[PDB]
Amino acid sequence: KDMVVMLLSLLEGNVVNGMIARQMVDMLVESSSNVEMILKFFDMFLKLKDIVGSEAFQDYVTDPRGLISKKDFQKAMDSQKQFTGPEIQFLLSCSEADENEMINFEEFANRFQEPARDIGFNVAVLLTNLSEHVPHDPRLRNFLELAESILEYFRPYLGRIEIMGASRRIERIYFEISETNRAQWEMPQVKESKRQFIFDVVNEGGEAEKMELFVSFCEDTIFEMQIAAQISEPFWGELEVQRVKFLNYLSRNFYTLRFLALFLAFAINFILLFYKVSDSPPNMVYYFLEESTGYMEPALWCLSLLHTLVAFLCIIGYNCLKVPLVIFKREKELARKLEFDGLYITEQPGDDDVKGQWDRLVLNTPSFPSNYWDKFVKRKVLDKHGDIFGRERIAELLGMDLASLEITAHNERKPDPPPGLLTWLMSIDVKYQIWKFGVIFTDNSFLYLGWYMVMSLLGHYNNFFFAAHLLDIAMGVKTLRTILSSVTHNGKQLVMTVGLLAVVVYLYTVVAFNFFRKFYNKSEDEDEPDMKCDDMMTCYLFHMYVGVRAGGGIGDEIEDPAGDEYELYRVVFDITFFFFVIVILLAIIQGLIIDAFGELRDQQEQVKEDMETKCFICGIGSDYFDTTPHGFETHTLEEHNLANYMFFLMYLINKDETEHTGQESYVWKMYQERCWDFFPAGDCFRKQYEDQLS
Amino acid sequence: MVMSLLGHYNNFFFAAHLLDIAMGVKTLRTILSSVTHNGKQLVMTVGLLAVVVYLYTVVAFNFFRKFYNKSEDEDEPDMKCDDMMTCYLFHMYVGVRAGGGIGDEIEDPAGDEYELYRVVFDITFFFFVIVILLAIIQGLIIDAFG
Amino acid sequence: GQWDRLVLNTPSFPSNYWDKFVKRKVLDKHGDIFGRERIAELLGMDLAS
Amino acid sequence: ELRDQQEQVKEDMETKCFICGIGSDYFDTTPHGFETHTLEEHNLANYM
Ligand SMILES: Nc1ncnc2c1ncn2[C@@H]1O[C@H](COP(=O)(O)OP(=O)(O)OP(=O)(O)O)[C@@H](O)[C@H]1O
Ligand SMILES: Nc1ncnc2c1ncn2[C@@H]1O[C@H](COP(=O)(O)OP(=O)(O)OP(=O)(O)O)[C@@H](O)[C@H]1O
Ligand SMILES: O=C(O)c1cnc2[nH]c(=O)[nH]c(=O)c2c1
Ligand SMILES: [Ca+2]
Ligand SMILES: [Zn+2]
Ligand SMILES: [Zn+2]
Repeated sequence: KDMVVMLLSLLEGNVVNGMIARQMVDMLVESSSNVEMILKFFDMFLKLKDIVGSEAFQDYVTDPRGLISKKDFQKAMDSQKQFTGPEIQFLLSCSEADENEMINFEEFANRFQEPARDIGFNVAVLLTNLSEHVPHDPRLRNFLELAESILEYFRPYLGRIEIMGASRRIERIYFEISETNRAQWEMPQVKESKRQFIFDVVNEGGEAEKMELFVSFCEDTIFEMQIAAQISEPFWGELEVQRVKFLNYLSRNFYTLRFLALFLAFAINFILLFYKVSDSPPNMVYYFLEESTGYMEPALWCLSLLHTLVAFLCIIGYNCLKVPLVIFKREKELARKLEFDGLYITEQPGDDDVKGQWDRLVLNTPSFPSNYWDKFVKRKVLDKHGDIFGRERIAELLGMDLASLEITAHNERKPDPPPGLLTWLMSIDVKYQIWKFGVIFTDNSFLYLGWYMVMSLLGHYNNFFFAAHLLDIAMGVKTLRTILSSVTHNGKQLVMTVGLLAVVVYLYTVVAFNFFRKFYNKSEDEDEPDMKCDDMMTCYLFHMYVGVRAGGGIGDEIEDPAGDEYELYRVVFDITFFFFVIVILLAIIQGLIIDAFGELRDQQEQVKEDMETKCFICGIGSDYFDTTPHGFETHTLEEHNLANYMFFLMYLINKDETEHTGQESYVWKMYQERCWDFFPAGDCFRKQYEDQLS
Repeated sequence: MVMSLLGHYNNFFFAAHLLDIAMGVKTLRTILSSVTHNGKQLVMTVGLLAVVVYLYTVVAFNFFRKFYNKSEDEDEPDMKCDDMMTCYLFHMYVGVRAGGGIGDEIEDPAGDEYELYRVVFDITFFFFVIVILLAIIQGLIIDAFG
Repeated sequence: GQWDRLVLNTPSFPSNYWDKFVKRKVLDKHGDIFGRERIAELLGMDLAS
Repeated sequence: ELRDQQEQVKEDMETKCFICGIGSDYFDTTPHGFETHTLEEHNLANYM
């Protein structure tokens, strides 16, 4: 593996048909027999593992212990036909035959897979790199054919990305992808967050800003993966372990709890449909359920209790699941503003931003960099902006003692923590806790869950308050959420046009009050008349209430003006009212809402179309790649996969800096400098090397 | 064929065969396919309309019961919101169909202590249900066709 | 796919479609790594026929 | 149509330089290329 790493290092910064790569191919050709022997070793052992996994082999073996005779083992593989006779003999030699000549295929298979994984992966990487950099050579293709099974086995782990290389030339980078990393990426909530992020950037992000947003999303996804790993599960102490198990179970089942709460609200409301009111008990009216069985009243009581309990459990699960992500994002953005921009040092917003003002409390606190990974951001901020405000000013701003960092740098001291409730009591930092509670209470999802719980308690007070929980299914479904968001998408225009409608109706009311008072009587009886325009407020309310709702306008409601001296002015008044208010303004308000709905749906479709048409990383359209069949599909799947970019970032984080290669170190330095020039921008490996490839 | 045999049983069952000309013509086939082109959205928005009408029914049942009498005769009254199921059916049946909303059907609240809340209730019903949600369902069908 | 399982055993499966030798081609393709007899019983062929 | 005219005017300003008429895409090859071109190289405020 070390030798192959040296060869790969020789291949760093190599162009297509490079002289280094050609010498490597010639050297492989000179040692072709030994290379084939190595590849045969790897492929035979991989095939042996798949065969001990194979049903035909399991049928061949008849021992209850699973031990197979050398003769039976031989006939089993020759039944599989993947191995030739000398290969079978060599496998028999490799297997440690006991005195009965019995063979344990499980240990015979897993004995060599673990040691050979690293070297096999490196060999696959080297062969892939050589094949892509020297595409025309037939000897390389032969070597690839022999290593076909190894390449197939390591394909899901082999990650490739292209970076904007150091030499101002596009380079392709090969790296390992962990099985755990891929498994966490395949998680449905991670996929949902990825979809949300993609929609947000493609809708309202510029290309230059989009790399920074993408890197921030990668960091948030890494933290979310850590949260998921922690919450996943394979006398103060026993109480504590039970409590953490309970919290983890709540966090894992948070969406299930939400759905159960929705179902409980539906059942409660269905029960409520049977409610009826009668003056007689089951001059004050009595509310009681009307059912023959009589089970429904206790059923409703238990259902309400269980619904409130489930709402409380949902709040706890949300605190254990999403609040860490919220705090992580806020701490990360605060740290970056503190260090790269010197926000509270240089900028010093004088109540410019409410979030910025709130963030002032946490800077002094010792526990500020807790949730976010960098615990040295305070020290970095000090080293950056100390000189031109002074060490002591930055120290008092960030709540550091200056001698503490020096003594920690000089040596490490470990204090023992007492396992006491009080010892945990002054362990708390009230300023950080207050800032965290403010951040949580400013969160829309937490506020929604709190309103849900409050409405559940109010439902315990009066059962009909449980009807408000039926609104949750609206925000649960994307179409209904878009419907709700449509009314606020054009909210300013809606408010202004409603105001204009009110103004025009007020003018019509003024005209009616001055002249057309007689027609506004709404009482048929001569003895008792009721007048709408005898009072200006009454007539204004009458107009806004009945005229706007009426299809023909106010003239439908008020009395016919036939045979009156004001008849022509009155018909003009009615017709103009019906034209301006019923037709134009109501149509405009309806149009605002409906066009908001349609515009949001078109935004969804446009985001999907843009993803299908352009590569998200390099920005080149699908048409250029599509000249080669499935060209865009391959480009997005292997060459420029954003999942591969995230995997590369995680791999860089886990890997040791001393172990970083040249390209890895270069990308790591750009990443810590927050410079995104390494991302390919309008350029591709196949675009840069198109002539040499062709 | 089954409908033809049922038409032999009763002649009016032959009326169902008139639907065949619809699927025969491309324009009518597109009209039929439009209602299913956005079927999931249609079902969800109809459910949301039912939910909002149910909330309005709950409010009316709790407070505005008196206005819901639909009998002019003093001796024999009939009540829609005396029972929650009855008032829900009354809403979904008459309020949605009415152009002005439920307030057109129910009795005028003039000179009542609940008059302002009731006019707010009627106006919001007419805005949310008659205008927005019905317009959205119509839009789903028509935009599917187009 | 579940419904199509019944027709594989039947002798008349390739009737309507033109290739009457698709069973034999499937056997020659995937016999070795399941065995001749397994593909034969799957497609309802006698091997000697 | 009037509202679409407003949006189209805004979009045209975002897409093309007001002085030279070259689209944003040519400048955008260099990062923030159009922003720099409109801010220093071809600022109509600078022309005034
Ligand atoms: N750089 C990129 N990396 C990955 N995917 C990209 C990139 N640029 C564009 N895409 C598009 O992103 C899409 C995401 O694929 P995915 O399968 O996860 O999506 P989906 O919403 O499940 O639908 P579908 O399977 O129809 O694409 C791909 O279809 C691809 O065309
Ligand atoms: N030659 C040009 N000179 C200046 N601005 C130009 C030119 N060509 C196009 N523009 C565009 O004019 C816009 C005017 O910028 P300004 O900040 O004044 O506008 P705004 O209406 O406040 O909105 P915004 O800040 O979102 O651009 C710029 O965003 C720029 O893209
Ligand atoms: O929390 C972690 O595992 C973690 C540790 N260190 C990190 N370093 C870095 O530069 N970026 C990260 O995203 C990161 C994450
Ligand atoms: Ca090194
Ligand atoms: Zn690309
Ligand atoms: Zn210009």
